[PDB]
Amino acid sequence: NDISLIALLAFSTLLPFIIASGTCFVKFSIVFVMVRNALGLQQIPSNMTLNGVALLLSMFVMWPIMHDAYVYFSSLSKHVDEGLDGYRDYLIKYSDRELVQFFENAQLKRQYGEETETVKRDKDEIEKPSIFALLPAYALSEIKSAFKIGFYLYLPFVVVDLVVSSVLLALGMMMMSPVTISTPIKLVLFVALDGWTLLSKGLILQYMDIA
Amino acid sequence: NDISLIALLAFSTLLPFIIASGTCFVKFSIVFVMVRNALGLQQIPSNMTLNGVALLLSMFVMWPIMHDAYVYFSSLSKHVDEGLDGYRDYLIKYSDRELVQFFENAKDEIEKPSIFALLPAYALSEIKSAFKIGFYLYLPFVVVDLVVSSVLLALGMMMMSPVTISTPIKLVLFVALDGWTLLSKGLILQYMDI
Amino acid sequence: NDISLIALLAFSTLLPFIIASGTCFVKFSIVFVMVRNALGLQQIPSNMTLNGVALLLSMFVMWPIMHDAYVYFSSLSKHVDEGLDGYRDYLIKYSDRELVQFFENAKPSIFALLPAYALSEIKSAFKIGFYLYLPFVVVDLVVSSVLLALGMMMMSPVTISTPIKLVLFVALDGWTLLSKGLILQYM
Amino acid sequence: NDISLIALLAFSTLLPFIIASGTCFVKFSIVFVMVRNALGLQQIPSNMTLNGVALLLSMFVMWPIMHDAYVYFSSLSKHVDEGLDGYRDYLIKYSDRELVQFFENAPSIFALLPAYALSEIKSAFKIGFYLYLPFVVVDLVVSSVLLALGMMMMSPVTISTPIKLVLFVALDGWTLLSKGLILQYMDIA
Amino acid sequence: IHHLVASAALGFARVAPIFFFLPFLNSGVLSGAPRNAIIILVALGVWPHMIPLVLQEAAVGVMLGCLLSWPFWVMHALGCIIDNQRGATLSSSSEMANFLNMFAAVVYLQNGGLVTMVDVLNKSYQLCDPMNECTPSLPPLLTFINQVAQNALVLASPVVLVLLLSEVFLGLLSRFAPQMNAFAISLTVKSGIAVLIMLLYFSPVLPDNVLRLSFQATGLSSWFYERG
Amino acid sequence: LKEPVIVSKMAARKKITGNFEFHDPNALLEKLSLQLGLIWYFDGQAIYIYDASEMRNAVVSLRNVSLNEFNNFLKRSGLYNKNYPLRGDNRKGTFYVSGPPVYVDMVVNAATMMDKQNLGRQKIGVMRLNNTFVGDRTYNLRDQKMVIPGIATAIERLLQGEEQPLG
Amino acid sequence: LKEPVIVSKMAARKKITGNFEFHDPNALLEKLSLQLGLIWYFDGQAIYIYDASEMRNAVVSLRNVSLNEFNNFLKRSGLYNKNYPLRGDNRKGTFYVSGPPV
Repeated sequence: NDISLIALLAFSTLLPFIIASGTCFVKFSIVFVMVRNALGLQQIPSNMTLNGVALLLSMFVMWPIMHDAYVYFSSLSKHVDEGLDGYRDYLIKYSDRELVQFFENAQLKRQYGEETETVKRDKDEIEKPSIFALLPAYALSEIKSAFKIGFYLYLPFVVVDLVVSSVLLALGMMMMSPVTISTPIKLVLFVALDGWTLLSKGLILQYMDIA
Repeated sequence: NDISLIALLAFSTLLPFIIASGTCFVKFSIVFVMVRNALGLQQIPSNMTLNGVALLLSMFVMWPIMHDAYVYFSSLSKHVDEGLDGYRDYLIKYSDRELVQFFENAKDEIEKPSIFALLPAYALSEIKSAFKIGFYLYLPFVVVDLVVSSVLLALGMMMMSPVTISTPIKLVLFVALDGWTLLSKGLILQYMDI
Repeated sequence: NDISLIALLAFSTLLPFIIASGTCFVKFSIVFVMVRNALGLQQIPSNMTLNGVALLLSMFVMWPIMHDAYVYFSSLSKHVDEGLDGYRDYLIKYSDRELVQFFENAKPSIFALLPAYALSEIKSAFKIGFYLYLPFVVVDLVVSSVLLALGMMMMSPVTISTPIKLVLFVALDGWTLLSKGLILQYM
Repeated sequence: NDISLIALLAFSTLLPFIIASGTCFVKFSIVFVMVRNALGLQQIPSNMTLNGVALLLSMFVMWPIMHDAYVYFSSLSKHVDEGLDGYRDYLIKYSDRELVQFFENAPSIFALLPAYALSEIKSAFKIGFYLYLPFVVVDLVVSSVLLALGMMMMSPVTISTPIKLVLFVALDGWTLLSKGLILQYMDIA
Repeated sequence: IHHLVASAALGFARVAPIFFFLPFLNSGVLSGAPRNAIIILVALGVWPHMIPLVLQEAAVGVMLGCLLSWPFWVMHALGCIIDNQRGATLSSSSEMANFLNMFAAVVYLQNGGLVTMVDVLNKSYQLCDPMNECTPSLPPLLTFINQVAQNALVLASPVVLVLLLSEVFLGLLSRFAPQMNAFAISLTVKSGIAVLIMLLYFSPVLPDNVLRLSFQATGLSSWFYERG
Repeated sequence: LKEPVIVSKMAARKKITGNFEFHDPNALLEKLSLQLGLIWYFDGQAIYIYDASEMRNAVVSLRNVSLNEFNNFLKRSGLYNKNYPLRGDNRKGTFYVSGPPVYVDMVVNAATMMDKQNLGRQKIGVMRLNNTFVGDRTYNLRDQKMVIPGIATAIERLLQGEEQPLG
Repeated sequence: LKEPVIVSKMAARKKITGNFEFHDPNALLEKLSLQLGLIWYFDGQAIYIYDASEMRNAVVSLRNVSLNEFNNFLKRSGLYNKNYPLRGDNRKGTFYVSGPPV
């Protein structure tokens, strides 16, 4: 059965391709790395780990949506359209409206010509966009949303670093790196606030709900 | 055995996903680099031997768990849950009970929770506990970093980096205390009693 | 074949883990970098030469041990604990006894000899490196205090200190004396 | 043949060393950070920009050499020795012929790259001193007007760096040496 | 089928430097596992339809990445002069400029942002499509270093002049009594005045200039021409 | 309406508002299907509702059953819908059907399952001869016998072998 | 109802609120299955309840037995349901079923 391994080497790269590009794993990996750079650590906690924990929470959320593509399973493309309504509806809810319309108009300008009528917002009631316009716009709308969370997370530590570098200049200790003093007292702000049980508590509640 | 070499290479890329997340290697490797950064070292010893000592210490508590699965383990539906029941009564010990209910909803004696519901809470509980016991190690060194930096400032030598002086004192405070063996004794006694 | 070679590449996956954690190379690798940072030099020799010099010095006490494995050799499952005692007489000589007995409590086995030897080579390399750090703190303070004897309070001494640091290392010829010092603790 | 694609990994990891060795980027990247050390502010213009402009400037000089090698193209290895002739007439005009023959008698393609790079570090270090000279006049003429007053103890560096920084952009500095450095090499504008 | 690898390796060449340069797309916020999947989605999503073609398309990409990274270099250079005047940087002769760069990367990202970024990248293929020998147009490139420095200096012009008056007045305080150690007395207060003065114009002035210095798609013909 | 209603999810995105009074529902559904743009079908157990852009069509060939017989199967069963009838020749095998997807995929499947479902009894006849003799006649010319074949030997040799489709 | 009730997974997402009163429940279940949108089937041992979007149908052809000889099996076995009967010619092999998936 090695004649189908040429398609197995495509399906075992396409299955992580949707994971690393078009699902919720992009938001969790950016927030988890940016809170490592917010504290000021380079190697630890070893982002080989953080790409496993972000994949465990993303498979936690993606488990009911992917399973409907298995309860189902020119002519096969209209069969896979019926099998792919839940993923298109998940990508619509969390992508950007102003960005899908850009990828829709640039596609019509690409295919038919410069004299094509520009699509506006008022298609959104009954007409649905394609899967090739949601998929590039969803990745950018979660880069924008994860960078929005990471700036807020970034701010308290910078408040710690700018007072530490001020009191080491009040005393005559200008030849002293403030990293070696701030890095203990930047770590208490993450364990007295138990932010590991707060970021994962909130990022799940953005996509699902309790009770 | 060409149907089994894929089952061997995928197992050899599946154990780096499990050992790096769901064992005590997470708590072990973080403190070795936090005590590496507390002294003021960048390249010593390496990134490789610190995962070697932590892996050898990681199987000291996992080999009594792995032997129970080797003796025990469409009939493979309920065959796997009791082969991992010796791993899932360990994951309820070192995780948060309110957090695993947050993943189970989104008694415990009559029904153990799902295995995919408490492994992320075990990972977040060991990263949090490693950050807590990692903050403690920093404090003694910070005291001997502020003393020499304020003794040279008692003199007129404000243009003098104290990193060239603090680095001898920081690694006699770690070898007169016998630091490297002391952390590994407390890491073993926190999981397996003597 | 492919599986008989992939199992040899899985052997070559394990070989950097043993050569980096459970042998003498743990001791040799620390001291060359601790004297690299001791002289006021940031990166200037290499990270590749020092890891090749310490490895070529590390095989001098390893090849007398591992030649008996070529001499000696589910039949192979019980023989590997039989013909591996030559490495265990090396891991019982330099490892502390109570650290071995603690790992056996929580002829002794090899799995307890690996981290007890590894956790002792780092401490002994730190003790060697402190004595190497000491003759350079004195030259760092006596050249930074005769400027304070003058009106040179805005003067970083690290450009006058650095030539005396390495001329006090080539006068004591501290690289070959350190390699010859680390060999007589094993041979 | 996967060895021919491994040779592409012999290209993607070696092209930063050929640009840093035989391309005129060596002259621009030295003088750009040398004037930055001359100003007294070691974080502006922030080396990502100084390497971006120095790479785009050298991609205007290397383009008439790389284009003629494309329109042209040991038996089939006798095709490339004529392809590198456009780079070989370039490596004689800016290297000295007391170093060209010296790595030969002990023009080859391997005997001119260690001589061209040493002639560009030499031709960059004596331009940066001329650039260094006005600034020393500035921080020697602002440090001496304090000692004429009763300011013998105040530090002049925090006064020297704004009066050196608002003069260099007001006299259009960074568009005067970026022009004068590319005029040595190509017919700019 | 098999030619789409070359049609996505030609898109990757142009898109990759821009990712390398922008502050919300570098290696600090985008690790190795999802990185090479986004740039093939964007490169396949912007396609309008031989070794040195990937170098020509890389040179157009480095010119586009510096033009899209134009308004963040000004805020970083603003922070390096605010942080330099108060102290904290003379140990080499930062912590403050990374805050102004992170702030401008969010206040640019909320209103518009990625729409004008992919609008510039999509209009780039309407003027410099490949196999037509586009080129980054040398005679405006020479004033690019000067423009960022000038913008940073004018933007930071209050805080430097106030810290200069605090140094003349504290230098005048030592002429009445030289036994003060007035070098280190000013070092305690200049880091509080460099925060109090920037508090009065952080909100009304600074989020306007990021939307003022942003490069748009209408100025691509003044920076890119074709040889053919 | 005394039946359940199954609205599809492509015709579930359109919206409606207003005060509606149900006093003649079978004419209200017929009017609203044309004002909104819809197709509907009632098979005897439920009412299916699709939007108009989901209407599919097919042409299917019956090898050995007429259209007028299949149309009497639909009239006798109860699936005959006069809004979407079967366009085709009245005594042939080919026709053209179009309508809702639950009506087309029932007519096609029940027509190809009526080609998959699709002899002569033997009979003995006695024919008396009034003006001739069955059997051979024999006479002699002084030593030799002559035999003349009758009517039952002439037709028996005519139908001998003869792998031929006689009807 | 003297039988257990089995409600499907898709028909358990709707909600109801009010004060109800069961004194003959087979007419109340008939009225609520039309007002909420539901289909139901009593097979002799339980009452299955699905929603109307799960009604499936099939066409099956009988080879060696007729429709009236299959309806006598459904009448004698008590699985005959007058709400969803079998549509087809009376003595043939092909007919048409539709209803709940059980």
